[PDB]
Amino acid sequence: HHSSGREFQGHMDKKSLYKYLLLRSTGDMHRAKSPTIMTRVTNNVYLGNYKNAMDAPSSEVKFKYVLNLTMDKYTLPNSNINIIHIPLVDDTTTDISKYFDDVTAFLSKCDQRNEPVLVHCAAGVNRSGAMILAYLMSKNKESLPMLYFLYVYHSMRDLRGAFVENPSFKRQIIEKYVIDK
Amino acid sequence: GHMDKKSLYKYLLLRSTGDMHRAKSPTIMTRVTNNVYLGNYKNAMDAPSSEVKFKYVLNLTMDKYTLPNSNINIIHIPLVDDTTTDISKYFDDVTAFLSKCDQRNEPVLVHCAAGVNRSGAMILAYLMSKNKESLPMLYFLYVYHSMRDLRGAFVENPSFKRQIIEKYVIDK
Amino acid sequence: ENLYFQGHMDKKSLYKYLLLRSTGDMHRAKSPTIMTRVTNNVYLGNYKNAMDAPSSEVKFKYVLNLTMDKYTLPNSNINIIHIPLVDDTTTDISKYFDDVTAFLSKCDQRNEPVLVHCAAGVNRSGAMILAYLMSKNKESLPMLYFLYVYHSMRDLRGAFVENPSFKRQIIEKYVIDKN
Amino acid sequence: HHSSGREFQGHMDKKSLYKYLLLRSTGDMHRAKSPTIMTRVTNNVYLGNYKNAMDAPSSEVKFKYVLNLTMDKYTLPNSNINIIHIPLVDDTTTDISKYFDDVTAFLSKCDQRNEPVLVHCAAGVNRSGAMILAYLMSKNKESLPMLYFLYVYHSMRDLRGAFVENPSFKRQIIEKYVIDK
Amino acid sequence: GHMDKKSLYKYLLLRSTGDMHRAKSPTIMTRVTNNVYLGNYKNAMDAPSSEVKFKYVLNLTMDKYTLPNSNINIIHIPLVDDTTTDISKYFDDVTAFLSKCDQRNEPVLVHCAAGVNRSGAMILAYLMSKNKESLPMLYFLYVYHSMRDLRGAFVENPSFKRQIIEKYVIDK
Amino acid sequence: ENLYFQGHMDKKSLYKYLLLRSTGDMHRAKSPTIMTRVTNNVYLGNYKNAMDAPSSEVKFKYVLNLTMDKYTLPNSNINIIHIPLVDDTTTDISKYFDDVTAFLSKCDQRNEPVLVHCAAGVNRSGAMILAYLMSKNKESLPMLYFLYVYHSMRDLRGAFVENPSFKRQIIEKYVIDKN
Amino acid sequence: HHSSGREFQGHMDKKSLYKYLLLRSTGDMHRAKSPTIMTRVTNNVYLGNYKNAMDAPSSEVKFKYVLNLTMDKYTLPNSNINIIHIPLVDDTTTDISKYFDDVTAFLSKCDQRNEPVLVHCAAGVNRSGAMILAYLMSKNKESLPMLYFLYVYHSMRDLRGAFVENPSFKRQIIEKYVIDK
Amino acid sequence: HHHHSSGYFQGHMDKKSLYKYLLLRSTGDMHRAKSPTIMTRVTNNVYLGNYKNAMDAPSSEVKFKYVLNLTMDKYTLPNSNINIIHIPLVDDTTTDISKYFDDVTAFLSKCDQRNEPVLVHCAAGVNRSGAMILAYLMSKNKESLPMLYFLYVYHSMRDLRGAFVENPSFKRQIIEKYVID
Amino acid sequence: GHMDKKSLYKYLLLRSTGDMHRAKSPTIMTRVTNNVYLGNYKNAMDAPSSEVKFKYVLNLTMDKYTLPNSNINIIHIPLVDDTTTDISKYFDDVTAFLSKCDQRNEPVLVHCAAGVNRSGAMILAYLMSKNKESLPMLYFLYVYHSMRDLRGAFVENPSFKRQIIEKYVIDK
Amino acid sequence: ENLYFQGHMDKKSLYKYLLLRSTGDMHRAKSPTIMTRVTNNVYLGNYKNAMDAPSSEVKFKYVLNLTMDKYTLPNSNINIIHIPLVDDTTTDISKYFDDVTAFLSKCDQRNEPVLVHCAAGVNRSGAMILAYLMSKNKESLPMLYFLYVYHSMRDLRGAFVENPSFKRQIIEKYVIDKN
Amino acid sequence: HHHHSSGYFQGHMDKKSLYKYLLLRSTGDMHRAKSPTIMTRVTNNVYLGNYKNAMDAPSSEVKFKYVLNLTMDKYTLPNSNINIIHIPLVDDTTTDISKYFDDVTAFLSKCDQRNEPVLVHCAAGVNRSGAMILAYLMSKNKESLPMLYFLYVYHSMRDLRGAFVENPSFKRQIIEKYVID
Repeated sequence: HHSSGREFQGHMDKKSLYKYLLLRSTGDMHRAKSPTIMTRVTNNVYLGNYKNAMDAPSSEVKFKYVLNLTMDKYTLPNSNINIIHIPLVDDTTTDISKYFDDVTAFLSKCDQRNEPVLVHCAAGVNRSGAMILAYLMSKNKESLPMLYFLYVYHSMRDLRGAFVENPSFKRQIIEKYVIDK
Repeated sequence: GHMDKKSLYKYLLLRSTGDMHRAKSPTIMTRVTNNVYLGNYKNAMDAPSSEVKFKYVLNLTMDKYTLPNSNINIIHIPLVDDTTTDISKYFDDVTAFLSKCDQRNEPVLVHCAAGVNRSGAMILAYLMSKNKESLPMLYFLYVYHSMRDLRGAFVENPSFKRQIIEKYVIDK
Repeated sequence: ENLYFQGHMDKKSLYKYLLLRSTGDMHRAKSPTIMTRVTNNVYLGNYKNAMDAPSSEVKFKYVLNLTMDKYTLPNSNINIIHIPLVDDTTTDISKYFDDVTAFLSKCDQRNEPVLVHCAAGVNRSGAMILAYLMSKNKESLPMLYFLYVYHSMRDLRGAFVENPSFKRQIIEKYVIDKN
Repeated sequence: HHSSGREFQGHMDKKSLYKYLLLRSTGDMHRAKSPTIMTRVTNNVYLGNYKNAMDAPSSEVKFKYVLNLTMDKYTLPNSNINIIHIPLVDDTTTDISKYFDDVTAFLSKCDQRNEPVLVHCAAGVNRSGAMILAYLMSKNKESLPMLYFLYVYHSMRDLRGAFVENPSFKRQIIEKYVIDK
Repeated sequence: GHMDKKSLYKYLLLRSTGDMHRAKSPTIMTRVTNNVYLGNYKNAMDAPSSEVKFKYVLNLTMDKYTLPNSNINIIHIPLVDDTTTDISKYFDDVTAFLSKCDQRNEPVLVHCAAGVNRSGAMILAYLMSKNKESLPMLYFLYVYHSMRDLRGAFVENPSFKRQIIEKYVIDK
Repeated sequence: ENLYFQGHMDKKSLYKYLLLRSTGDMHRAKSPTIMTRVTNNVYLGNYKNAMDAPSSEVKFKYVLNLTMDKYTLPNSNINIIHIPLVDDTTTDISKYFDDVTAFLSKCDQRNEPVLVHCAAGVNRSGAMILAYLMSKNKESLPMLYFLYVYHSMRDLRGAFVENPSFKRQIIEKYVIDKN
Repeated sequence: HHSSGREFQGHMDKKSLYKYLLLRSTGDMHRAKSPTIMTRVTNNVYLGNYKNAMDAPSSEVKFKYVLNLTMDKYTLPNSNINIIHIPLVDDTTTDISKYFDDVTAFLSKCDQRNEPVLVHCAAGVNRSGAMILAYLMSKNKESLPMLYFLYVYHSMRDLRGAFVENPSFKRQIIEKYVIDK
Repeated sequence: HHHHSSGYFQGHMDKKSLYKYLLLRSTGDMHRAKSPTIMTRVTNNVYLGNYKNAMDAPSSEVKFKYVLNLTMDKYTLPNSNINIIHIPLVDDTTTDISKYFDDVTAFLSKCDQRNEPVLVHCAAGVNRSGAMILAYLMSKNKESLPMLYFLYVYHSMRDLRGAFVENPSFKRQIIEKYVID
Repeated sequence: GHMDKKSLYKYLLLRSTGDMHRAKSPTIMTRVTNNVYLGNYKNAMDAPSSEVKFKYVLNLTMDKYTLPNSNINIIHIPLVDDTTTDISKYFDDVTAFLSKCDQRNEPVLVHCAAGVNRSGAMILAYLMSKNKESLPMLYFLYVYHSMRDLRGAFVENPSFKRQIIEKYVIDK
Repeated sequence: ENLYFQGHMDKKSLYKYLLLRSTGDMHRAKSPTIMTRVTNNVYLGNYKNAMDAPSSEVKFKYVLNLTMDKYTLPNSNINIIHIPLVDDTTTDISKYFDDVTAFLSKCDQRNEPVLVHCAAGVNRSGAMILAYLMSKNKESLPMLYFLYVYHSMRDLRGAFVENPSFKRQIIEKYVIDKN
Repeated sequence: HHHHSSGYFQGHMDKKSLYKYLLLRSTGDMHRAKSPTIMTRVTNNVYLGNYKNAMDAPSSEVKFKYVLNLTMDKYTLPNSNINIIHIPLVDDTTTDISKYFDDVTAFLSKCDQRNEPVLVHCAAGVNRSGAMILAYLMSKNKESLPMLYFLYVYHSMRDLRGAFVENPSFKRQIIEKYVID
């Protein structure tokens, strides 16, 4: 009886929610699959891949910003979209924690001002996923929000097919947003 | 289970978001409580000659067997390890039995073929039954993952986990 | 064994044996402990035998696991095949006969030792072994051979295919429909 | 949830026990099958067949006595085992009740002194079974111990495969140990 | 059931340790109570022309039928006679119905094909329901064996006996 | 009956009959009481007919019991065969067709009267009888024959294979796949 | 647990009765099938078809009356049965309500005097069914007896295979015996 | 695997599926009758319907030139061009309709050649109108043997509409005219 | 449901004695309550672009699907439409959910493939749950037939009707 | 599609594609919305596509409904075939393969457009379409063809026979047992 | 019926079972990735492992002469004879590893001839090390067609270890080098 959606939950059937989370949390998870379409995670913040960035100009959503987290700069030919390049490496040795506060603050601004922004990397899973996950966690105000983290993580992973599979990225999100804050 | 919170919560969270090792078959018996052991079919055959003086072995495979030279009492509950079989119908009787064994200090091996799914579920049910909290989600994840880390594989069968969750976490 | 001597060992001793054994003079089932070599390369055993396969003197190439539980043997270079079977009186096992006997047969052709087991090594694995033995027989209605193989094997191991549904299916497949 | 063993029961799951007994008692019993190995029924008293008697010398159990209930005397070549011959006929016309008090008293002595004794007949089912059954009943102290009789009977029959199938023997055990005492 | 104890207890004990006659198919109807009869399919067909004036026949075979010239009311509950079928789900309704028949003095034949297993179980359930003791094991064995001796065959199906035991002896 | 006259009795009366009977002008089911002789030696009846077989004028050699209940006939010298069948819309009965028709056929060859019955003598036994009748037909797509046999038989007995799943299986086996 | 019979019900298992009625009442009804034998609906009143009328002389029931509701007069050769002809048309335009009071009163008389009467039309379903249904309703005394109507209707239809399928006949019975009275 | 519409799919479709369907239909696996609601286009120009359908004919997408009224009552259609032929029939088992066949089928036949839409109706759209349509369909039969075609048409038409010449007398007359003849 | 009695009772009685139209597949969505709609699979696909602003769609087909550009939450309960499947096990959860939707004024489409059997049963269960009478037989027939007349086909599956009757009419 | 160019389009691009797609580089399942024309006359779609069939530009003669729900299309002159199938991992669908492919094949022979659908148009209908495509292949062990058809079709529709049991049955029927 | 170890069982085993397994594996019936724990003997002398495995190499039963370290960090092994070759690689989708293939496979090839045990590892033992081992295994391929061998090796290796060159860029490079080429 779980409600798969787009973007509350303190009112959906609790036994259903808990069963879902606990099953996902003990090894009952789908194999990773690449996302294809953008996901609107907030009123204004979208998560996507490289292809989604190429199609952004002709999207019904009137994007003002694109955060490019890949290593490669590109331009968008007939568009007034501002493309901001924050190049990141997708591996288990890089610190992304230093980016969190700046990126969530920016996205937060995009929502205040109702200016749609697409955050994407190449496959739309780790670099961009982590920024989006950071953003969602930043909005939470509890002291040890473990449930909320699991709920967001799994429900976002089921929706997209793959979501912050990078264990080092997940670790960093946990330290920043769940463990100590 | 009241340790260093931050480390614990970190471990659980990583474990719960997909950071799991590939299943390894256990070989040795694990002592889960004072009297209750978890093991595989070989552990069962080795029971009579073990330092531990078992009075009981609980066989969850589909096969009857005897241990002629021992004085062990064998209880047989043939269970199917698949995803459509109901095992919850046995939880109360098995946890009451295992609970009797711990009260009377009477050592008991619970086992199946590989000592992972049927026997593991019964062990998990047992540990969950000893918990008096109203919504023991952390304790469930904690027990589940620490057991899996200790043994190498533990209740890999999702249907079995679902049944435990239904009985012991989300009804309660 | 001594199936080669069917038509040929002492008939009075043999028929007294098959006939008493066939009219209700059978011993109470006893769990096996040791592997039995049924063929040049095919062995029948229980789950403990399976755990001990790596360090056995026989150089196993294959293990056929007929329990419901998957396992691995890390240190060994043994290949493990898993066919999870139910031991009850309703499941159909005959659908695996051809594939399994063909496979066991191939292990014999290539001299690649294989251990076939379930949990106790009586019913699921017993049935596959019985299927294999029967598939080697070429006669038309091999009643004598079936009775001999079943009872010898049961005397030797202590218990062998006690499941009546498994026996029925083996009879249907290998003794009653041939030519 | 019934615990099949070797040799208590006023503590095993009662509903399990009762269901088992009542099913066995209303016709749900295995066909008789010959025993093969000895059964240790007590700390010191074993039940076995002729073959078991032949192997007694080389058993890990250090037997002092063997009760031979067959019609035929035998010796055991390289052994100091005392073989006592009480020849009995296994049919429905012979009185074995006259043997009960003497045989249980002897076995009882064997247990007091920790001197293992094997009681056997040819197949290890009726003559020897009845003596063993008498012995077990003799240890019970209730006034009409019907449950205990059924429990011992069936659980011993399931263990061995066949146990006092001789209805005349059973009748005699009932009169002596259950009905009037 | 308060007779000569020693003889009774002797008979039960012999009966319970394997002294049973080979099953014979019954032919005639047995009156189990004041109004409740047990019988086979022929007894059912002969019901209308019987000295007894049945108002009801309870058909436990898998086949519908009618009795055109009679004024009997036929109730049909198709049951499977095998070892995996649940018949307990019908006990309460059937014993309540049979109980109504005895209160209103309204004769009723319960039958199946041979009048041994499905009909027999319902009769056994009925007799057990009238018993108010907490653990009626003796009464169960007594009824079971005396019925089998009277009819020649009675609830030979072990699964059916198991279900009766569970409902009426070991829960209670 | 009169299946020998299929191609040959009055067509106007026959087609009016089959056609009305086939478009919903059928009588309400009525339980049979008496045996019907369907063949030289094969009879269809209910459980009471079975109990009366020993003392019938026809010298029965066999009784085929298709109920779920075993019985014996002590005084008689009749042989009883028991195939316990379920009367529902899901069980497969087609797996027994060949064996049962072969057997009934043999009783006819050897003139050994046999009674086939279930409880009421409509569905389980009806289906086996219908299978047997159809197995005797040699034509390619014997629709006319099937309809005639079904309805005549139902008119004669009051009720005959009312189970639609049984009819379907008989159609599948004997009318639609032939040559 | 429903008791299919011949001709009470304020004592049969209520949950069984209700489940049956409600299922029949929401579209779970057998296809219509012709009746063959007469049905004794009362101590003395029978419902039948044309064939049943032809066999009435040789019936074990000693009929005094036959109500012929077909359009065709017939005689019964070697019989003292009084055949009363009330010809009716079986369609959706004919008023049968004018017949009700007279026909139930007559049948009622036949029961008082214990004189068996057979009411029949051609197929024994609509013309005769409606008269019988009227008769049964006339005996009921409640103010809005909807349950009783459904019970009689369905249980009579299941017994006979077809029973007042004519919707116009049913309508007329409803107005007279259930709606306003 | 059999296919349902109107509009031959017969000497064309899978024969096994066909025979299976017919044989099941013919040996009593038929739905209980339910009343038709919408019109059925039986042919290029010929439609089958009920009273309500007839009233709605002017408002239809179909440009009807004729409506064939088989009810007892003459009616007019307010302001519509449609020509309302009236041929009153009785829906019972005593009336000859066969005498109307040739004329009605010839008329229908004419409507199909000159492509002039026609609605054949009675009150409920089941018997009277159904019978004329069935006769029409048999009159057009030139490829397949009448017996099989009769069943095929009868059952597929009944499955489509819910009820179709349920009147056994009407079915008989059609059989005598088109199958026996 | 307190209208002109005689007309109502007449309609029910005719409806209940076999005067029913042949089933028609519905095409448009039906608003059953303030927030709860009933529909088919196309209605589901058209949900995002509908005047009604659904927050929820309850999919009772056996097929998962997504509605990418919408903000609708999809709940999937795969049900079998046959006569042996138990759907009662879902009644309480589904009616509690639908009840939540009506309390919070949150529009919800319940649908299956054709919008007749699985979705219809859930709707029927919902409407029955809002009724507080002890034996609501009239209300059951009334709702059943008026719905079927409105939609053209509604819970044609007799097993589904049986389960609703058991849950909501004859236990209660 | 472009199965005609199997042996023949650029191998480097093709094998990179099949090989990445076959070792776990597949996109997350996405529900289709539009019909896909798989053949001259055979279309694959979902339930909404079915409701829109009458007013489609393609002149459909048949619709094959594989959901559990019967429906009608009153205004249309389309013929509807209903095979209610379960979408789970235990039901057998292989028993319908021959009949359905034979039927789809016939629609192609006669140029009679047919739409095959279930609810979402992924699994039940997908499998029948996959069966049909595979039945057209004549090679001995058409692995390349199977992989190409499966992945192209899945890329084109967004999701295609995600049910692993359905895929298994298609593999068993059309790729592993041939000649 | 397919068989799992390491150590050809391919142009040898049941082909139907083989194709069935591969085809299922290839069309999405794959397990979610899980991290390897113990080493895998891929060949007579060549082993695949992770960091932890590398530290435990001195304490192993296997007498290792070489360990191939593909992590960014140089390390030493306290007092062990093993020669630690270091070739640092980045685990992402932008890095060329193909330029290392020939040298790494030639080195591995050398180790198998001179029977000198070797452990190829990276941090988690999945991508970098997996890719070199896969390349090695393709380099040795002389009997079966590369396409089928690639899949067979990929899936059986992944089933054994739990995860194996999950990096799509690394898989691509291997395909270009060993299958297309």
